[PDB]
Amino acid sequence: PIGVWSVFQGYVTPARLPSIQTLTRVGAWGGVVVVGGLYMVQPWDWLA
Amino acid sequence: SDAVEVFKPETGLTPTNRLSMAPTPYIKYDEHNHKRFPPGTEGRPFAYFV
Amino acid sequence: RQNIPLREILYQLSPYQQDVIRQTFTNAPKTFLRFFKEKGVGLATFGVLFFGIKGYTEHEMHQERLAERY
Amino acid sequence: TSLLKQVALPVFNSLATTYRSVVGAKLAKYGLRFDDLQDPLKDEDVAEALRRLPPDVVVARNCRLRRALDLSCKHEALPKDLLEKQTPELSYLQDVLNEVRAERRERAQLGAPAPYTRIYYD
Amino acid sequence: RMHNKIQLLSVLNTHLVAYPTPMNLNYSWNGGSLAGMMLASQMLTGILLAMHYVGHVDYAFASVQHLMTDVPSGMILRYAHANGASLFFIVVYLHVLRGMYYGSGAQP
Amino acid sequence: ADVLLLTWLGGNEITPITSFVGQCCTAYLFFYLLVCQPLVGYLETQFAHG
Amino acid sequence: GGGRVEVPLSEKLPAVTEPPRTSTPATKPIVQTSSLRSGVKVASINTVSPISSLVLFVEGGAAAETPATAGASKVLEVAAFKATANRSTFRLTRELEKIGATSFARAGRDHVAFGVDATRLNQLEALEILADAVVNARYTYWEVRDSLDAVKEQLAAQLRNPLTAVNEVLHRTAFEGGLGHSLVVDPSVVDGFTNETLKEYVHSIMAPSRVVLAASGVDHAELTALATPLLNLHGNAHPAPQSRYVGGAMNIIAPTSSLTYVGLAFEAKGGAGDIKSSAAASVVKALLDEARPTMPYQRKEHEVFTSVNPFAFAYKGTGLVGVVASGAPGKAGKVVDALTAKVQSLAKGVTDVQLATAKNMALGELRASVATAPGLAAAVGSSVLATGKFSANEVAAALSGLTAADVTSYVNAMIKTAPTFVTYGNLSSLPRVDSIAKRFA
Amino acid sequence: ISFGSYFGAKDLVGALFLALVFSILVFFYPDLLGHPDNLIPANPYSTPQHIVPEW
Amino acid sequence: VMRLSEALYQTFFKRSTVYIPMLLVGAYFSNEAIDYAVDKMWTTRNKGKLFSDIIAERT
Amino acid sequence: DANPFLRFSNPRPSPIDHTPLLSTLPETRITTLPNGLRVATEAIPFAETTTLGIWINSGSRFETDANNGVAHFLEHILFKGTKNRSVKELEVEVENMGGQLNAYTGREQTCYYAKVMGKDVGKAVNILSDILLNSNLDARAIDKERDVILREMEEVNKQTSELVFDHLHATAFQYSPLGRTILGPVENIKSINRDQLVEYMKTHYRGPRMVLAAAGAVNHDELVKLASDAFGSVPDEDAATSVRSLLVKEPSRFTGSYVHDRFPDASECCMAVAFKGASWTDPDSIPLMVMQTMLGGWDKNSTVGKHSSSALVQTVATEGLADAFMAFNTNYHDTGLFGVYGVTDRDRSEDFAYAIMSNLTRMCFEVRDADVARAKNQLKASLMFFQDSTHHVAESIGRELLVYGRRIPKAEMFARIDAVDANAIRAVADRFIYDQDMAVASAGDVQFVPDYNWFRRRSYWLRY
Ligand code: HEM
Ligand code: HEM
Ligand SMILES: COC1=C(OC)C(=O)C(C/C=C(\C)CC/C=C(\C)CC/C=C(\C)CC/C=C(/C)CCC=C(C)C)=C(C)C1=O
Ligand SMILES: [Zn+2]
Repeated sequence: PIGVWSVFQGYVTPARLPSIQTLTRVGAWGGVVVVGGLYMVQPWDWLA
Repeated sequence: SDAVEVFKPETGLTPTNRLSMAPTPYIKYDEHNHKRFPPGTEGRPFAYFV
Repeated sequence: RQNIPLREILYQLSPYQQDVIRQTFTNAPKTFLRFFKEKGVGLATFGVLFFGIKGYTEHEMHQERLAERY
Repeated sequence: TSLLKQVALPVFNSLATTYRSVVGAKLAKYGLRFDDLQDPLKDEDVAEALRRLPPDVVVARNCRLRRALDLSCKHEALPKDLLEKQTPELSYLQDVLNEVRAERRERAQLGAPAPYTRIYYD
Repeated sequence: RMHNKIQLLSVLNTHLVAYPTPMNLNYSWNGGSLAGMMLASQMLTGILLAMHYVGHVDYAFASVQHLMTDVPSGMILRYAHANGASLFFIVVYLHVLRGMYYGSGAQP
Repeated sequence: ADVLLLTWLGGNEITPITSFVGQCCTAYLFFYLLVCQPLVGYLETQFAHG
Repeated sequence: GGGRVEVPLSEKLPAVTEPPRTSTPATKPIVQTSSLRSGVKVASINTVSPISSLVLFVEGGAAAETPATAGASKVLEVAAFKATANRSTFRLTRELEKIGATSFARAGRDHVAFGVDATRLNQLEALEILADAVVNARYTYWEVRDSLDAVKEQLAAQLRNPLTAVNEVLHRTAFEGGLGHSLVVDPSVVDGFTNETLKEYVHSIMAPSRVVLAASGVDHAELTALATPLLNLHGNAHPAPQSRYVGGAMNIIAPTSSLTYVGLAFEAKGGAGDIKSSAAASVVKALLDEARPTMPYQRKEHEVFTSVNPFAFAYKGTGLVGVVASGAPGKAGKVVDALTAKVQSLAKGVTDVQLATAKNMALGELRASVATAPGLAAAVGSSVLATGKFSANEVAAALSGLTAADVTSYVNAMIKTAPTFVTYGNLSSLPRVDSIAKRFA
Repeated sequence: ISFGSYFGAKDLVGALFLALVFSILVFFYPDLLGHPDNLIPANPYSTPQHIVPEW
Repeated sequence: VMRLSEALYQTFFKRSTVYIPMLLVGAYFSNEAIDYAVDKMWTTRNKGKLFSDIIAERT
Repeated sequence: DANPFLRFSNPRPSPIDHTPLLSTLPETRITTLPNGLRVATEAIPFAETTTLGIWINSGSRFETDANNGVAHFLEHILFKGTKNRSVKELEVEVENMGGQLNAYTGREQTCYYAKVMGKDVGKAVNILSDILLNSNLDARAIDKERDVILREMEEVNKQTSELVFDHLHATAFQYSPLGRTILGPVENIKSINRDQLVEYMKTHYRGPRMVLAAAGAVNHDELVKLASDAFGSVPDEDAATSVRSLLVKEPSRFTGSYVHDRFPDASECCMAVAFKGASWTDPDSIPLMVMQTMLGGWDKNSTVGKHSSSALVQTVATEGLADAFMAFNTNYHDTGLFGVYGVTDRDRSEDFAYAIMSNLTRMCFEVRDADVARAKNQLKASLMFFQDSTHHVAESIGRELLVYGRRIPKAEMFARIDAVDANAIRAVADRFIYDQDMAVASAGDVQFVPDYNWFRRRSYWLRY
C-alpha cells in the first residue's frame, strides 16, 4: 500500500506534491552528473 | 518548574552551583591547542576556501 | 516479541503417545482428491493454454515447411 | 460514457455480489470474516483503525485468526454444525476504517500528513 | 543461559533456533533453504573444480577433459557443478513464482 | 503458461508463426505485469472490502 | 526584497488611515436579555473592545453527578471541542487555529461552561464552532479512551495543592446533596470510565431551560437572529439534588505533608440570589485577608500562621464563606485558637478604617473580574444561570452602601450558626473535637 | 512456533527430494540438459547451425 | 581575522549543485599545473639523455 | 450537510482584512515635559480600572562588573519604606486604593506600576513618585534582604527555564554587557550597600530615559499636571551619557558556542537552541514575529496537538519528543535571539534536537502560502488580545516609547504585518539561519545531548 494504492485512495493531492522550487532544486542535479561525466571522460571539443 | 525538585542539586557554594545560579559571560576556554578569535567575529569562515 | 490479547485453552499430547505414520495410508486418496479439487481449475487452465498454443504453433510450423516443399 | 457507466453500475453490483458470495463460501470454511483479511503490517490505516476498537472485539478477532491458522495447519475445515453458523460478511472494522481513510483524505487536501506511521520492528 | 554470554551464540540462537515462524507454512515455503543449499553446493563444487581448470585458450578444453577422465571423482564434480546450475535455477524460479502467487513482496 | 511458452519458443528456429506467437507472449507478459496486477487487484479490493 | 523602512521611521504613503474614527456611544452599554422559542435564554452586553467572547453555560457540574458517572465533569473539560456530527476533530482544530481563536471547557460545582474567544470580525465563526461543538458532539470511544490518561495526570497534579483537597473535604462536610459531591475526584475514580458514562452524564445535564448563551461585544438582535436555528434544543430536565447546609467536622490524613492545614467555614444565607448577603460575605472575605500581597517582596510575619486564604462561594440558594489557614505541624491547636480569635474579634466589631479597606478590596476584585471580555462574558453567563439577570451595578451599590453595624450584625448571625471544620496533614497535635466547635457558642 | 525444532526436519525432507533429483541427474542423465555442440572445441571461423543458450 | 567574502560565498558556496562543477574545473586546472611542473623539472634535469633529444639532434 | 451548522466556517486558511477593527481603537497622546520625561495615556471609553507606571530604559546591561545585581536588589529595597511614608503607612495607603504595586527588572528595561481603579489615579501617581524619588534605602533592610537572597542562592532556588536562558545569554553574548544575569553573582550580593544603590539610581533614572504610561480610565491633561507636580524634579541627562552613547561604547557581540549544566540524578532535560536574531529597530523583526508564530508552541496538557497547523508542533506531539516546547523571539537594542526552547528527557533529547534543527532549516527552502496566511492571522489576533487588557496596553506604550522612539499606530502595524509573504520568510530565514553559527544551552540530564559539531552540521543541507 505504498505506490498505486496511495493514488487510488486520493492521498496524492495538489498539496503534498513537491513544489516548483523543490523540483528545480532536484532538477539542478542534472547538470552535475553531465559535468561529472564530461570531467571523467574528457571528450574535448566533441560537440559536433 | 523549580530546579530543586527537578535537577535536585546539592546545597552549598560549590564551583558548579555558583555557575548554575549565575553564569559568567567571561568564559575561558583552553588555548594550549587553539587560540580563539576575538569574540563576536562575523563573516563566513575562511576554512571553506581552504 | 508482541503481546497478543487472546482467551483460549490449548491441549497438547506427547509425541510418544501417538502413532507417527499410520493415518497417511488412510487419508492418502482423500488428500489426492482434495488437492485436485482445490487446484483443478488453475492446472487445467495452464495445461489447456500451454498445450493448445504449442500445438497450434507446431501445426503451423509443419504447414510452413510443407508450403516451401518441392 | 456516463450513460454506459450507469448501465455498468448494476453490472458492478452483480459482479461484487457474485465475488463476495464465492469468497465468503471459501472464507466460512476457516471461520474467517471479510474484515479478518486486513493486515496491520500491510496497511497502516488498518493498523490505526484496529487501535480504535474495544478490546473484546480485538480478542474475538485474534481468536478467529488463531482458529483459522490451526485449521490451515491441520488441513481441515470446520465441522458442519459449526460451519452453518458462520457469517463472513458481518462487519466490525468497516466503519472505523472508513472514518480513518476519510480523515487521511481530509488531511491530505490541506497538506498535512497522516498522524501515524508504518509499523517498524527493529 | 549459555547462549546469553557469547554474542555469536546469541545471534545464532535468535535467528536459527528460537525464531518464531507461522505454524501453517506448507512445502512451498522450502524454496529459500533449497536455494541456499544449491548456492553452497555450487560454491563447493566450483572451488574444487578450480584446482584442475586452466583458464587459457588451447588449455581449457584439455583441462576439462583431464578433469573428467584423470582426476579421482572429477567426473562427479564436473557433472554435479553443471547440473547444479540447472537445479539452482529451478529452485530459484519456483521461489519467485511462489512470491508472485502470494504477493509476498508487498508492504512491509 | 505464458512464461513456459516463452521458454519453449527460445529453443526453436526463427519462423513467421513463431515470431508472431513470441510477440503475443511478450505483449501478454507486459500486460499481466503492468495492467492486471494493479487494476485487477484494485477491483478485487473494491469487491471484497468496498 | 521585503520592506526595509526601519520601525523608528514612519511607514511610507502605503500606510493609510482610510477607516475613520467611529463615534463613541453616548452611555455605558447595558445588558440585554431574552429567550429563544426553544427556551434557551440569551443575554449579551456590548463593549468597545475588539474581542468578542461567547460562552455557553449548562447546569451540571459535580452537583449533577451520580456514583456511576463520577468524575464526568473533569472528563468533559478535556473531551470537549472534538469530533461532531458535522466536523472532525482535525477540522474543528484547524478552524479554531485559522482565525486565532481559543476554546475552553470549565466545570464548576453546579455548572459546566464552554467558551470560544475571538476577535470582533470572526464572531459568526466562533458562535457556529461553539454551538456545533456543544450541541452535536459525538464523544467517540477512542478519543475518550485516549483522553483519560491526561485527565488522570491533571487531577493528580491538581490534588498536589493541599488547598484544593481542603476545599473538596470542606464542601463535602458543609453540605448534603448536590453541593457535597467531589469535583476534583481521585484519579482512580475515573479508571473504569468510558464514553457511555460521559454520554449518560451529558444526556442528564442537557435541557433547554438549563442552558444560557452569554456574549460580550456582540449585538443582541443579530445574536438572537443567528442563534435561533443553532440552539434549538430538546431534552428532559434530570432531577437536581438540592443541597442543604448542615455543618460538622472531619479530618484528612496526609503522610508527607510538611505543613498542617485547618479550614473554618460558615454558611452565607441566601446564596447568590441575595445581593446584600453576597456583598456582606465578600466584605467578610476581605476583612479576613490578613496577608494580601499588595507589594513585591514584602514580608508580613505572623506568630503562628504560614498562609491565610479566605473565600466566599455563592451557589444557588446557599453559600459558604470561610477561611483556610496553614501552620506548623506542632502548632495546629495554636492555628485553631488564632482562627477562632480572629472570627471572634470580627464579631466584636469592625473599626471604620478596616471597613473602608475591605470595601475597597471587594470593589477592586469585582471590577477587575469583569475588566476583560472573557471575564465579563463569564460573569454575565454565571449570573444569568444562577439568578436570571446580571446585577454588577447593584452589587457595587450594595458593596458601597454597607455600614459597619450591618457587617457586625452579619458576623454575629454567622457565629451563631453551626460551623464547618476540616484539618489536613500528618496530624500529630490536635485539640479534641467537642472543644473545637465550642468557642463560637 | 520455533524455527529450529519444527522447520529443520521439514527442510530436511525437501532437501532429500532435491538430493534424489540431483543424484538422478548426475549419475543417469548427465548430458540431458546440455547441448552436444559444447563438446566440440571452439572455432571462431565456423559457426553452428543453431545457437541457443542453456534452458 | 581573515574571513571569506559574503558575495563570493553567495555565488560559489551556498549550493552544492554550483559548488561541484566549480570543484571539477579547479581539479582539472590543478592537475594540469602539477603535470606541467613535474614534466618541466624532469625534462630540464635530464636534458640530452632522452630519446627525443637524440631525434631532434639528428634533424 | 447541516444547513445552519456548516455555513460561515471552513478549514482553508485565507488572509483576513483587519481594517474595520481600526475604527474604534483608541488614540495615544504623548506630552514631553521640560525634564525630558514623556507622559503617554490611552483612554478606553468605559473602563473602570487603570494601569499606570514608570518605564525606564535601564537594567542589568548598563551596570558594571562591580555592581552587577544592583537593579534587581532595588526592587527588594524600594518597597520597604520611604522618607515620607513608613512600611505600614505605604501598606495601608495601597490597600485603601484597592490595587497592587508591581515591578519587573529586565536586562534593558525596568517598570514599576500600579493596577488601581479609576478614582485612584492621583494617589497612585503620588505613591509611585514617593517610592521612586524619596526612598529610605535603609541599611537594616539591605541586611534583611541580603541573607534571604544568599539562602536562595545557596539552595539553587531557580526556575529551570530561567536557568537555561541565563546560560544561553551568558554563552551567546560572551564579553558583552548582555551576557550578565539580572540577579548578579554571589560576591556582589555579599558586598552590597546603600551607596551603590544611590549611585545607580542617580546615574540612570533620568528624564529622557523614563516614560509615565497610563491606560484605562485616565485623562491626559490631569495626568500631565500630576506628573509635572510629582515627577518634575528628576534630573535631566547629559548628552555625553545618553543611552545611545552607552550602546556605542559597549556593543553586543554574538559568539557561536555551547554549554551544558549536567546534574547527576536529574529527571528532565531542558534545552534551548538560538540563532543571532534581529534588534528592535531592524525591519526584519516583523518577519521574525511571523516565523515565531509559524513555529508556535505546545505542551502535553493539550490533546489536539496532532491536528496543529504547525509542522514542528505536529511532529513533537505525534512522536512524543518533548513534554513542552516554545519558540521564542527576543529583541534587544542592538541584537536579538531567535530559536526554540523545550523540555524533554535524556532518551528523546537527540530526536527533539533533530526536529528543531530540521524545522528551522526547512523555512529557508520550502514555505507554503497557507502557513504564512495562517500565521499572519494568528499574530494579528494575538495583537488584538493584548488590546483587551489595560495592563498590556500600558506595557506596550512604555515599551514602544522606550525602544522604538515613538508610538507605532495600529494601522501601520497591520500594514507592516500584511506586507510579509512567503518570499520574505524565505529571505529572512536565509539571512538569519542558513549556514550560520548558533548558541546551544542545556541543563539537567544532558549526557545524550549532541555536541556542537552535530548542531553546526545541521544548519545547512548538502542535497540542494
Ligand atoms: C540464491 C537465491 C535466494 C535465496 C538463498 C533465498 C532465500 C530465502 C529464504 C531462506 C527465505 C525464507 C524461506 C522461504 O520463504 O523460502 C526467502 C523468502 C523470500 N524470498 Fe528468497 N531467496 C533467494 C532468491 C529470491 C529471489 C530471486 C526472489 C524474488 C525475485 C526472492 C524473494 C523472496 C521473498 C519475497 C520472500 C518472502 C516470502 C514470504 O515470506 O512470503 N528470493 N528467501
Ligand atoms: C565460488 C563459486 C564458483 C566457482 C569457483 C566456480 C567454478 C567454475 C569453474 C572452474 C568452471 C569451469 C570448469 C567446468 O566448466 O567444468 C565453472 C563452470 C560453470 N559454472 Fe561454476 N563456479 C562457481 C559458482 C557457480 C554458480 C553459483 C553458478 C550458477 C549460478 C555456476 C555456474 C557454472 C556453469 C553453468 C558452468 C559451466 C559448466 C559446464 O557446462 O561445464 N558456477 N565454474
Ligand atoms: C519461512 O521460514 C523459514 C524457512 O523456511 C522453513 C527457511 O528455510 C529459513 C532459512 C533456512 C536456512 C538458513 C537453512 C538453509 C541453509 C542455507 C541458507 C545455507 C546452506 C548451508 C549449508 C548446507 C552448509 C554450509 C557449510 C559451511 C561450512 C559454510 C559456512 C562457511 C564458513 C563457516 C567459513 C528461514 C530463515 C525461515 O525463516
Ligand atoms: Zn534578581
